[PDB]
Amino acid sequence: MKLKTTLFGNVYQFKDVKEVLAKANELRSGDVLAGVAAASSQERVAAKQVLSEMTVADIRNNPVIAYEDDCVTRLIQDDVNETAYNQIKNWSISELREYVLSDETSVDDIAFTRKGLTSEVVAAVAKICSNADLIYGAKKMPVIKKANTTIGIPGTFSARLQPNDTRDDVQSIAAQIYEGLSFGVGDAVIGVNPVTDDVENLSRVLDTIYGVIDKFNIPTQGCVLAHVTTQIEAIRRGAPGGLIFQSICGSEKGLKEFGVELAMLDEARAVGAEFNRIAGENCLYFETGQGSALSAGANFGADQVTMEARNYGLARHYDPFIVNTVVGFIGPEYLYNDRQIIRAGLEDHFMGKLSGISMGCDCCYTNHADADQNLNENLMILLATAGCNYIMGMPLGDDIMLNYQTTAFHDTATVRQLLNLRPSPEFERWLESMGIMANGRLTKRAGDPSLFF
Amino acid sequence: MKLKTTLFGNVYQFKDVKEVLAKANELRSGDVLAGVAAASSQERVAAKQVLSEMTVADIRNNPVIAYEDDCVTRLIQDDVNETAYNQIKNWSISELREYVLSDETSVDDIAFTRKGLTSEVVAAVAKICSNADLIYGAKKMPVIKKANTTIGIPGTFSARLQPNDTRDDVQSIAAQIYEGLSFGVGDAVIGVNPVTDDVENLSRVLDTIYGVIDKFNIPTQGCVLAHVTTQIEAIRRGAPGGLIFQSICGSEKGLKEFGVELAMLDEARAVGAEFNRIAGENCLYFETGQGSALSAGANFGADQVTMEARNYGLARHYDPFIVNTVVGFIGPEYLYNDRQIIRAGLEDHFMGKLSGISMGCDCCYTNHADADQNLNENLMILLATAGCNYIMGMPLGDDIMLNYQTTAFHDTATVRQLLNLRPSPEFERWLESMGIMANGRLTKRAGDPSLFF
Amino acid sequence: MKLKTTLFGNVYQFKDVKEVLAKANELRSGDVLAGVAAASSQERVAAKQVLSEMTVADIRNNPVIAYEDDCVTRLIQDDVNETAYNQIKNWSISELREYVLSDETSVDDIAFTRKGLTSEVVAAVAKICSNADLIYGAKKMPVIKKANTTIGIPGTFSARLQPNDTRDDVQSIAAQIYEGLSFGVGDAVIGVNPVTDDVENLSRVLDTIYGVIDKFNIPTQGCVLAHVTTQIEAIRRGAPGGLIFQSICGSEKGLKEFGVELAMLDEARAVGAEFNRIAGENCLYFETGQGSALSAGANFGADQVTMEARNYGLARHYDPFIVNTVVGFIGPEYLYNDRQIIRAGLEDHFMGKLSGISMGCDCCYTNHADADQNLNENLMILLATAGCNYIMGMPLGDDIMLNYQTTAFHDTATVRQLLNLRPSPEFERWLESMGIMANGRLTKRAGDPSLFF
Amino acid sequence: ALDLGSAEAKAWIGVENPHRADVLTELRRSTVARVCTGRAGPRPRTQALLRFLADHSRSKDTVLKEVPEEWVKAQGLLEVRSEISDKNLYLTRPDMGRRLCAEAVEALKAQCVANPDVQVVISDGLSTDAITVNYEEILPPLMAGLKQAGLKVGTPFFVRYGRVKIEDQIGEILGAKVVILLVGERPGLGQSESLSCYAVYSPRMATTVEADRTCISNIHQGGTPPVEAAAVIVDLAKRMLEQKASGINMTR
Ligand code: B12
Ligand code: NA
Ligand code: NA
Repeated sequence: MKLKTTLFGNVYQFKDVKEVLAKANELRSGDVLAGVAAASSQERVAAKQVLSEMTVADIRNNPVIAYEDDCVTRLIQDDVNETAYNQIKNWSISELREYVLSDETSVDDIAFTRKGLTSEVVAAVAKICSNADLIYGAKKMPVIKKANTTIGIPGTFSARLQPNDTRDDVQSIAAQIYEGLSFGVGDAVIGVNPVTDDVENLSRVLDTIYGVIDKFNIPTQGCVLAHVTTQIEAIRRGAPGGLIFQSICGSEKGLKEFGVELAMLDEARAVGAEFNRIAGENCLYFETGQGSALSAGANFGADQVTMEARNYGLARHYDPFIVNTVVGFIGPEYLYNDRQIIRAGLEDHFMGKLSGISMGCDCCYTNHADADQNLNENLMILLATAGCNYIMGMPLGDDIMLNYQTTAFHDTATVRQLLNLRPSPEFERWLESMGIMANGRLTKRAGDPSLFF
Repeated sequence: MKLKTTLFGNVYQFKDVKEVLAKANELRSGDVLAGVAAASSQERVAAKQVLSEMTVADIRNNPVIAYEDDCVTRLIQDDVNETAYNQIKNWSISELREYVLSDETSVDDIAFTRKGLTSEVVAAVAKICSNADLIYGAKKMPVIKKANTTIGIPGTFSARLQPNDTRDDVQSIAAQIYEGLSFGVGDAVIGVNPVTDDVENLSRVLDTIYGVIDKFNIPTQGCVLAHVTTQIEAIRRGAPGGLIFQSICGSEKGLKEFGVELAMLDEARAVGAEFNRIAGENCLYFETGQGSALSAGANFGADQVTMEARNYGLARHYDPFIVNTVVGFIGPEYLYNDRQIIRAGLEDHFMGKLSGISMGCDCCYTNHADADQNLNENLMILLATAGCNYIMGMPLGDDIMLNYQTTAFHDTATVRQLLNLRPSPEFERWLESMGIMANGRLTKRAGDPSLFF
Repeated sequence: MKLKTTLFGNVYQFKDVKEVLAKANELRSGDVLAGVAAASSQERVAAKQVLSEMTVADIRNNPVIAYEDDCVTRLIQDDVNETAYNQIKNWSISELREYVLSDETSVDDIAFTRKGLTSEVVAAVAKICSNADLIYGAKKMPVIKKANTTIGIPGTFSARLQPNDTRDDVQSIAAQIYEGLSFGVGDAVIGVNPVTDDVENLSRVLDTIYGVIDKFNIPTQGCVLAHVTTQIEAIRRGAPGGLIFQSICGSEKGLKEFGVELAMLDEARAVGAEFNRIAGENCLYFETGQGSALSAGANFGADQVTMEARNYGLARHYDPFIVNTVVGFIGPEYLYNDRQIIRAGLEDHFMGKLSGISMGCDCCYTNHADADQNLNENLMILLATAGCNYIMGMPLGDDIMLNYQTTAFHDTATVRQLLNLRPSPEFERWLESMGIMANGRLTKRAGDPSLFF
Repeated sequence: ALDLGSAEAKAWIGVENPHRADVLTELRRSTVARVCTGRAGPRPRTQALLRFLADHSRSKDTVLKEVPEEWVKAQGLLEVRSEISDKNLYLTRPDMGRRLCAEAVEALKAQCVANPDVQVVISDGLSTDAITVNYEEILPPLMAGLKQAGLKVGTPFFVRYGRVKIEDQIGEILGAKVVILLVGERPGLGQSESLSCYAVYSPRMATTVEADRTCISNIHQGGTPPVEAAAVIVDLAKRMLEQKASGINMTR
């Protein structure tokens, strides 16, 4: 280990791997808040070069929370293919970056190589990547899963129907579902964040979602995004199980903040296998995002990019159908503006794909962040070129109860027709038979929720 | 017309079309400097709504500099197809936006409709477009021209080789040419901005460019980007004529600032037809960019988006092979940061394509602007999805001489392989014969200027 | 210059380039009438060899009417790319013939090379070409233009609807239009030669044509083939402008015979740009044919093939949408029989394509020529293999007021289905939606003008 | 181990399996452009990206960099400023950079010699380094050029926060027949010492356009040497007074 270079004659010294990981980040508001950011542009570049010259072994053997003290660290470390690790352990992070980006590196090459990574090493690669590096790197690392739809095939682009309501009103949820489907949204999942966290309400919202699914024989899956214990409860007691959701955090302390034990996610897998209406082998759904560990007190002096990578190492253990970052869900204190939210979105998606999870992005912002809808549209298109597995859909992107702006139903149809991308093949076939889609494109009759009536 | 709307109970009044056009702009530092920007987000939206409800006739019949006072206004107005105009003159700008964006509007529909437009109307549509509107709208309006390459075919993506040197040293120009061609850059043009402005030096720079072109039988064209008069002088006296370049401005006073008469561009067309080594029918090359009229004292109270649209109306008269905005060429006083430069890039490109010119973009920034290379990489990819005809290439994007950062040779290869786009078909054939490209992708021994030796 | 060879021991001497051009022609009745023909077969071959050994400079620098005395000569000479000319000026006509015919010569090679030609040089190449030379040579020189249809794409074949009537009766014109469209004729133009040359009648005939076009939303264009001044008058006063027509002749004296000044064709271009209902950039329509200069007193001792080539050099200046020779329009005094009319048709089309105009042919004969309908069918098929851009269509080819026989509506459908050629792509799409065409072929319902009722 | 600002970092060949590596070195020698750095797929190599990022961090500082008032005083120069107060306002307001402040006008009438044939103005503009590196090389032989055989020479003076059009107002107030402005053009990625000369015959605020100016650009040690450029600008000034013309109105 060098923890040291000289830049324009000036010696830059850092204390540990954790500080080098933190200060190599592009400027964001969360790293300044965490106290972990570079003091200058020159120290940023010095941290980047130190990181680049550090080896895979250097980063692997210094996780940001230690093995003994953290079950997520344990889970990440114990999932390593040590044969894959031993092949690459004396690679520099510079060499690993160039390996990932190389056109002579195949999907099958990275398939084995990523098994020798930990999340800290995944983070380290992203930190010395430019924006086009993150986009091209992610594009050449497809991850494909299957529920009742197949997601993540190159040339395809999926979307979550997010039909949220302030009262969980079943007419208002159904209204937004019919609108979303008319734009070809919902092949990732039809997924409601409920107001109330109880079995009767969970089951009623699931009955509404699956009422629509069963009437029109839609190849998709439903989800209610309450706490994982309440989902399991509802499904055991006979509510239709589709995807099972949990928000996750990249430390044990962060999971405790969220009220999650790892054995709940074990249980969710087993409940999925017994109960859930899923043709394929993946039925889990996680959401993540930069800032959450820092909110929780639970980052332990580590930056939010490294902590967010540790989400993906956690998620990978459970082989979910879908994961998305919710990239600007929280506010300006972690990511301040357009530039920071785009960069985070590209980082999050690259790191997800490098970790080998089915990685999408809620391209989003809040009204107290320095941000508008043109940022969502910038980011969703960049990420779609990166082969982002899915985004969200809401009516014009206005969430009326989560109080933020995500992407429109329009935006998925736009991305698909702009970039010549198709839905999930199962869902596309359904859209064609409904008269909503022809040759990847919305028909004249599309965009009209009254088609279903 | 109405110069007036009520928004949340408050009346928003504007003085004229010119003010409505200006305040409808997304926030940029140039409109604030010009004194013409909206005072708030609310007055911006009110301006947008007033603009959207104004007719095509309202904006056609109020150009921002008057017919009798301005030769660019005269050129724009006299080029109108009045039959196409009369069909659309009572359309609102809201209706024209929706017409442009509609999937039931074909390339051939817009081909006739755009002949009824003036530049101010073209500006008016862009001003009420979102970022995804600008990208999708531009994409469904391809513009194809032909020199020794064909540019602008959907599924293709071209690049100017820009081999600039601080002394016009012929070894340094040559070195940058060989590097560019090895990445597949140069199908738009091989185009030097010269230090000295001067027939001996122009001919020597052109001899260097065409030395490489003739040795390897390259389907492309050379250009030297001195003032149009010295180009014409040099070509008349027997230097190789490829593309003939001029920087243009969207008013008569702006052209006088640049030392340009309209009859010089007539002459450049005539000299092209007599002298120039061009197989196709297009041989002119213009560059543009927001802020230039405001710099010249020549915007006449108009915003820089409306002025930039008028560049394209001027350009369209001369049916050039290529035009690009040089989007962040000048600095922060006209476009301050990432978000403003992206927005302007998308505006400029959309407006060019709506004006029916072969529109590209120098995705660029300066070092006194709030900007870095990740912005260039953000913008080049967004614009490539919009079907941007071409960008620049320089070695890592570093201009050693014009003192700014544009896109890398890398970046064109990245865009093409990310988005499954090819070069100009003639240039692609050459790259395949050289062993630089197979199936749209750089071969192993590409990226290496020593291939040519 | 040699003006001299020896053939079988016998010395053949000619006075000038003009005599060599004249006597190298294949035997036709017009050259004998002009007094310019070879006296024997041996002198024909001797003239051919002298011509073949003469250089491009020899022919260029001796036009058949001099620069000072003739505005068409001036127009042809002043349109030369001198750089293209200087490359080829020391080529023999033999070498230029072999260059044109070579499979190693591309479309883009000839694109530049033809710009260094004049019409006399174009004529000289054709004179030493065999019939298969003229056909294969023309086939590998496609010329593509666009009005509301694209014409001249390889693999396509277009047709003029020629719905002429003895009284300009609007029911009889409409009848022939409906019949023509049912056979897939009219993608070049729907074009009436009127009886009476006045604005009210011109406008009424245009209203009838565009009545049909607008009702069925046909991608095509209308034309009334009166004198160009009367067309301009009608269109200014608010008649629908499609294509603007003029018959042309290859000398200034010939234009004066026709009542044409060049500034009328300038005006027609500008009137097109202001008024005309045309999506693409080409809106002019010329007709030509061998014999017209000789009729006018206006050939100045030059043969009719050289004079007809000068039509195409004139036409090329104005970049028309379409040109056709009207190959046997006049009578036996210029082209006597089947063999002469076929040869002229092949010459005319080759020379048009070499001149870079969108060249078709009215394959036709008169009742006082030694000719019948089997000649029309011979020639139309040969020219279709040569990639003739369009022919005429009339009901069985019987023109009831111009008193000659052109090609049937049947003949375009025959050629298309024989040779696997399609209409203009825009027009083909319209035919498919009308149920007239499937896969390039007439449906069962086609050939029936009552389909439109 | 490598400093990214070193000559070894600048000379780095990154091309992985070269067709001809002796050509590669002599191509790298031929230019200051970032050639021959190779690729990883279609993307830049890591060291090339790192050195780019290092050079940009250095470039950002040079736009905010200001010369000491004391350095201007040590050159024997009058310091005057524009309407601009500070570096941050300079970057956003070019219109104020194009006008002398009220105290600047009165200082020029006080302290400078009246109706010169040739007036040299020097301004930091957008790069201080372009002035500070180049000054002693360019300015003495420029002054000794215009004096020795020739003319009524103005006294040279610094304008802080100057944009190019300010030389029209300087021409009007001082009565100058030729105004030469030596000014810092905007900083490149890997250099900051690029000076331009902007020079104009007999300017007027109402009437002078940009094309009326002659530009001599890229004056530094990696461009046209400041000593060599000094004799260029003198010869330009002599031609300007002969022809009574500048910019596009000049012959040849
Ligand atoms: C930025 C820039 C521009 C901008 C200027 C807008 C602005 N507000 O900055 C735009 C895009 C408008 C521009 C246009 C052109 N430019 Co310029 N420009 C530059 C650049 C990169 C920076 C100059 C600078 O930093 N100035 C210093 C700052 C402090 O001055 P400023 O007050 O903020 O800006 C003023 C000057 O930049 C001036 N200016 C800019 N370009 C030119 C060109 C000429 C000939 C003149 C007299 C003045 C001039 O206009 C501004 C005042 O309104 C230089 C390259 C370089 N490395 O210097 C080329 C450069 C000066 N440009 C050049 C040329 C030729 C042109 C054009 C004539 C191109 C063309 N063929 O039409 C046009 C027309 C210029 C005009 N007459 O107005 C050449 C000059 C060659 C010469 N020795 O004559 C240069 C050196 C680049 C090159 N090709 O080598 N340019
Ligand atoms: Na934005
Ligand atoms: Na016959």
